[PDB]
Amino acid sequence: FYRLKKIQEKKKI
Amino acid sequence: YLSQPRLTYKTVSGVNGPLVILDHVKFPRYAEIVHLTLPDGTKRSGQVLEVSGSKAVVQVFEGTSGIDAKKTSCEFTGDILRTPVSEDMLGRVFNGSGKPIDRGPVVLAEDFLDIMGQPINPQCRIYPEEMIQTGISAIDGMNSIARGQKIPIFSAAGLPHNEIAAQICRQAGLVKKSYSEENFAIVFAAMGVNMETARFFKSDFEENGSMDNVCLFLNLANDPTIERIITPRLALTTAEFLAYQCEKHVLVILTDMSSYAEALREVSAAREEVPGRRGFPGYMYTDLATIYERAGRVEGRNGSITQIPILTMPNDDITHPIPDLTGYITEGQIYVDRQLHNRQIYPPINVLPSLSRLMKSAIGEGMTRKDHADVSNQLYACYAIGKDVQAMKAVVGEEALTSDDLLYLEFLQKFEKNFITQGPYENRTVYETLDIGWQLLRIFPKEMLKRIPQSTLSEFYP
Amino acid sequence: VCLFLNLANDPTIERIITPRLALTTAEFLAYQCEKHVLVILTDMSSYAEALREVSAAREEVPGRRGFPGYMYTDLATIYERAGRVEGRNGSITQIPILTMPNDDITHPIPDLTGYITEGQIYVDRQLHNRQIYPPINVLPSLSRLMKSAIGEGMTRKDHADVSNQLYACYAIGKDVQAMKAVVGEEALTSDDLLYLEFLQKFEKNFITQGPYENRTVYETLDIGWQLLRIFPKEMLKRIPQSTLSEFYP
Amino acid sequence: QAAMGSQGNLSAEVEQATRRQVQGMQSSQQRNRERVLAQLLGMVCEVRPQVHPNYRV
Amino acid sequence: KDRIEIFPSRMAQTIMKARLKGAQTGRNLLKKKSDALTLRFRQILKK
Amino acid sequence: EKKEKQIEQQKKIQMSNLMNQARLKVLRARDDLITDLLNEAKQRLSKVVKDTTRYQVLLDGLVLQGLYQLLEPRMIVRCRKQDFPLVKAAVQKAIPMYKIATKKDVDVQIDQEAYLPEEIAGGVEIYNGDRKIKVSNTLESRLDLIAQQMMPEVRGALFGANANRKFLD
Amino acid sequence: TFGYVHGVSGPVVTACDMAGAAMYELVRVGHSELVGEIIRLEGDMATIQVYEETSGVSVGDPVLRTGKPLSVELGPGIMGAIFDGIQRPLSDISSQTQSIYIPRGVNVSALSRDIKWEFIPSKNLRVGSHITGGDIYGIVNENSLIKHKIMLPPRNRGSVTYIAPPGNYDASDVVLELEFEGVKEKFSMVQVWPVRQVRPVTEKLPANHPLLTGQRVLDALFPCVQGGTTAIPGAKTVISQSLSKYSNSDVIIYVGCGERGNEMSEVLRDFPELTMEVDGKVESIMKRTALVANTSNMPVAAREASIYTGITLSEYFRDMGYHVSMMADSTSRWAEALREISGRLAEMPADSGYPAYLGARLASFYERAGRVKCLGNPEREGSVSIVGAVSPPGGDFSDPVTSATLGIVQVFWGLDKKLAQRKHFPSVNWLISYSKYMRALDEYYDKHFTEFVPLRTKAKEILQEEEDLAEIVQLLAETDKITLEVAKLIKDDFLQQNGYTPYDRFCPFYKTVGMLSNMISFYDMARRAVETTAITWSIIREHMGEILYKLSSMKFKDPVKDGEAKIKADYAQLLEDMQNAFRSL
Repeated sequence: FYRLKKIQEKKKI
Repeated sequence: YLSQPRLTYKTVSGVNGPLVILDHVKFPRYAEIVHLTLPDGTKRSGQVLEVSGSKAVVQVFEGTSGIDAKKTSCEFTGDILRTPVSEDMLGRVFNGSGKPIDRGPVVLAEDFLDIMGQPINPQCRIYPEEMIQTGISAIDGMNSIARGQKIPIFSAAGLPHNEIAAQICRQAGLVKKSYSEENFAIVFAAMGVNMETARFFKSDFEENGSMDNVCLFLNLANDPTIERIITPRLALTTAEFLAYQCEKHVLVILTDMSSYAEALREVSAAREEVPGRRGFPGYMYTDLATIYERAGRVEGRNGSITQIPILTMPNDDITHPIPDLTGYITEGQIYVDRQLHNRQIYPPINVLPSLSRLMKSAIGEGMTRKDHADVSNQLYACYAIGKDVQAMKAVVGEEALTSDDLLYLEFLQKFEKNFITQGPYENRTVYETLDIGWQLLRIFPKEMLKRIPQSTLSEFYP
Repeated sequence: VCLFLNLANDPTIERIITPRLALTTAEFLAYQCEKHVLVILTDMSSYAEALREVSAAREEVPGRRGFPGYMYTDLATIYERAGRVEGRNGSITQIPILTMPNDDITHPIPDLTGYITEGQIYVDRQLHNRQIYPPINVLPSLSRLMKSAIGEGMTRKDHADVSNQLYACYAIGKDVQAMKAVVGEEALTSDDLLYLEFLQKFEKNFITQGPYENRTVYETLDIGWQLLRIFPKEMLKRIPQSTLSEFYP
Repeated sequence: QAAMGSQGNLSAEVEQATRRQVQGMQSSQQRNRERVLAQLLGMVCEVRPQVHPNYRV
Repeated sequence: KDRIEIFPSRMAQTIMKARLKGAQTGRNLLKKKSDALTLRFRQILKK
Repeated sequence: EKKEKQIEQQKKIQMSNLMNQARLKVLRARDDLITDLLNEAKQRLSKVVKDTTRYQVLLDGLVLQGLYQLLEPRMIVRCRKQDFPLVKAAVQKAIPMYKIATKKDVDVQIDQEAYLPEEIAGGVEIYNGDRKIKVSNTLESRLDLIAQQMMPEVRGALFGANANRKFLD
Repeated sequence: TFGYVHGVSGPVVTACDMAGAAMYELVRVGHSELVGEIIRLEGDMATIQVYEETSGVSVGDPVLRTGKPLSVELGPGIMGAIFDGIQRPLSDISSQTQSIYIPRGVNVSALSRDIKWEFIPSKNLRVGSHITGGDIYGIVNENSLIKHKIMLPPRNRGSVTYIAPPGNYDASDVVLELEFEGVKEKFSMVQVWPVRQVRPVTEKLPANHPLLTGQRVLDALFPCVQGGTTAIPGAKTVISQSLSKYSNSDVIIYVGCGERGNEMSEVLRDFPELTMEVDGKVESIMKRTALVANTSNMPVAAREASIYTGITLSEYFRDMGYHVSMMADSTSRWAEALREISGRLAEMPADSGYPAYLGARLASFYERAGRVKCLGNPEREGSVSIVGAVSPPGGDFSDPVTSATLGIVQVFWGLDKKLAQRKHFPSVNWLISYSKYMRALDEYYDKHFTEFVPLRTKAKEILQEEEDLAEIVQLLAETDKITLEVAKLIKDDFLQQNGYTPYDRFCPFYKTVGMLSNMISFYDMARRAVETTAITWSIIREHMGEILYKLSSMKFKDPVKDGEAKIKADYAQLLEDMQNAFRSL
């Protein structure tokens, strides 16, 4: 879950 | 009503998976429906999922294949999904999106209803009193169903739950105490099912003549997923109308809700939401609440609804979120036992782990017969003890067995041979089930039946 | 011998390119010089680690255990470069060595390697603790001798039958060994003791081989038969009648 | 054979009943077509153009 | 020793659950056998 | 026992089949004649359109409706060729109303190179200069729209209410 | 028009100035013109999944938009051929290049463009006829067994304008013309069909005629129908050629989407040598089949495409009027490919990291099989069967792939918890193994065999019985013993097929009937009580050791060599031996 949330947050840029 | 002309867009910002991005949209509404014209002229439809600024987002049911950037066009009805409704939909079969799969025509709209609906007033709720005959001995005798009790049927893949559902559809009806069956209908809705076992539903329903009082819905496994999301709500809306606007009791059955959960996961993935437990969306609980609890009795009316969904167990995981939540929101449960299916018992319904919450008031003196509660309790105890006695004889050996335990073994084996077995085309009124139960009870002397008060034995045992 | 060396002190990124050089050279010698070659790779887990570094640096989508998705394709590329071809001599036999994190057969690296290669030979720490120089657990091992060691023209005809019977008897031996820890020795029937003895003598003789010992295939077959003789003929549930009457007496 | 005759009789009766439904139906058509058409043609005339309520300047 | 050495996976959960159910069933049966044998013992003592 | 019950249930199956066919016949009759009624409505509208004295007013009104619907600086209009005299007059009438309604200026044009097919019963089409947005305010479209929304009213007025309906809400 | 490449990221290619392309329109890339398919549109930008290693591609190279989506050529000569996932005629290319290396040959017609064919038009067609098309207008004579026919492409209907006479043609010569609209149309002997579409049909019919295999497990406790949907845990594949040899099938299709390279060369080698010989005239199986080829190294897109082109050929031969049996080597590889592509596109994954729409795609894979009335003037029937495969990963029973497949297929076979006997392929797990064709085969079997019903129920009961007891036994009653050794005997001899051996190459129905009947009778003649009917198990063992060895050696009765009458007489003689042995007790 943590890894997926990290990539999702980075997807904004 | 909509007194304005519809809009037609030509702007297509881009395409990304099953979605379509548009731009320069004037006052888009959240859940409005749209149509799409293709280069070859094929027609399509979709729902608005995400809206921000002048940008809009649309998911396409039929699948995004062949859509271009200039040749395609869009259309806005400017209104959220609405459905027609009317009494005459009985005898008709639809595909879930409103299109009749039968050769018949489009139904006329006596009225239009919002698909989402709105919740019940808790004050207006009324405790169920009456019950519904089911035509299965176990369901009627071991357990019971009030007019408003919501019970699921846990099963597993490879078990004949579709067949129990079909039999319930064929046999459903109210008990004649001595204002007719015209006040009783069924809404059978199957989701995400194989082509086979679906035409089977159609044919089995058509042959017997059940079409008089059934509204059927079919959603195929290969259909668009959003149709799967929509369909059960559509059927519940129809049942709601037929049961509240018109004074009629109704019994809604839903099949393979796990497929509905899968489609919920699909739409959640489409909207870019972080999964919760086991990948299922975190808001599954609220959704399953919205689907359920649309049934019961209300003040100032006479109609009722009774809800019976079917769940599939993912490899006997009782802690899997789906069965667990459905248990937390429903009253009691019924199991299907695989060992009975191996034993070639046409109804594989189990007895020991099942339980009905509202049985105490679903029966009584004012209902079919006074005896029933005592009979059920006594035979429940007898069956449990008999299973334990079979476990004894597994090790100790029959030579060290008493006469009473021999009678218990007789009770067990005859129960399995006769009572639980039903047959695909056999009907039993509740009175017959009680009589057969008394036949089973008669094997013991009057004194061995501790659970039953002496009165009932005095009237009935002779 | 042509050999390559990537040591622990070297930069990690070199391991990505290291094995492909060896494979290209071996491919050249096999398909061009018609030389029968044997390529020995080792420590593929380090290759996996280097690929993990590369992926994590690029912020690519990760998958199971943080491993990037596409190493299934990558391992397919690195693995199947072997087998003969029409109209040519020489061949490529490829024996790579994979270290196994902890004892996890379901770990991604060994699992994916399982899906690609046509066999696997397993090593167990149990036999190593029991002082067995080739500590090889035969039960999980498997290969495609499935029609290579026929016997018609190859070594001998009985090969598959003896192999299968030893395999089944070994499985039952492990089973009865497990049952032994539950109930004492007194509860065992005669056949159970026979299975235990067969098992014991089997690892003591068949598996336990000394270093530098060059056993021939016929010798191992004869050893196998001698191990079969422990049981009477009626427990030879797998050997056909013809071979049984041919060799058992 | 009696059941076959009964099926024939039932088919005749059901066809007759569906027919009677149809003539009662077209009678209703004759009675009310003029008024439904009148109100529809009325409804497809008035426009009252109206900007979006949310719009601003 | 305090734990049976098995790598965690869903398969491990299912297998351990089955083994646990089995342990309870076996215990319950052996308890019952012991009860019967005690009864026969006491019956001998009575005569 | 077996033979008798088999015969009886077979008769019941045939009965149910007959009832099903009856239902389908009734439904298709219903929808055949509602289609016919829609056709008659279309014919009446195609008759009504000819009267110019009201058609001009309706044209002004629907043009202003399209004006309020589009709301962009650059717009063009399309209609039938022989109706060209009326539509420009409608446009000049429309401009001040939009100017007082929105307090914005718009350039308007008339399509003098292309016009609607002869078969169209009436109405206009509005586009942007870029011809990416458009509103199809045709007579047929509005007829269909009104037919669909008012449909429950049509059923109620043409059949009478359902006796089973114990209340509307 | 031509655009310019803008970026490369592994097997993805971001290009610019490709506004106006559909997201499944094909494209050529680079000066080598690699094949590609669009995925995502954004503004004028586009995303291109290629079917070839991207090494050496420079940014800005031209990209040529092609008007059609991915497609599959059809016609004569399909039978007795081998292709890859994109329909690549590898035999032609190997002949043309004279090298064991596959170049970037992207200009090779899938069907031969030179071999002529014997066209025999139907007699009923008439010049100028207003039949408004249909399907059949011809028969091709160029095959000993598989009588290929020429049909009319769907969605094209009209009146005859010209028909060619009987004679030889190169399959590009126009043999039929239907103007019908003021616009003239011409037809060749080869058509083109989009891969991702579904060919329409007249009506979907049921499946009652049974499908009989060469495996004892499936024939015994998991019946399968002709044209049904099945899943096989292939961890065997010989069943395919067994059906081609024995089953009542006509066209056999196999797709090796992700097969290991060695075993794929193996199939390619051993398969063509098999002989069929119905009417006493030997004929190779290669004529009644067609193969698709994909090792594990090929680009992911080809692995995706193979599984669909297989079904498209299956549906073509469904319209052809025959019956088809198709099987896929491993769906799990297709699922893994879908995982790879989905992760590459940078989307949000679902449980276990699989993309969510895995289930929908697997549903699309199925729902393309069964008996069916076809679209055509000569009203006729056809069937397609599908036999998918499941490769149990470390999570044998929890991976989403097995879950999704379990929720669709009609007949499923699984293996149990992985036994120490890793070579024990014929395992069966009763927890998830089932079949839903039990009812449909009752009316077929009531007039062939009625004895096997109680026998099968008893087999299931006894298997359940030791399944229940083995737990306590690991942690006794005579009936417990009798049942346990009976079940072990069943598991060891009735099951546990090697598959590869002269004694399990194929097991017809009668051999299974004899085996199970004798086993269950042996069980019954002892289970009744301590006595022969209403001693101990050891005395039974010591008396009947020889008989038990005969029970175990029943499996060594080869059907290819020994005639059926001899083998059934042997079974009966051994039955009498059991009767004599039990009566002497």
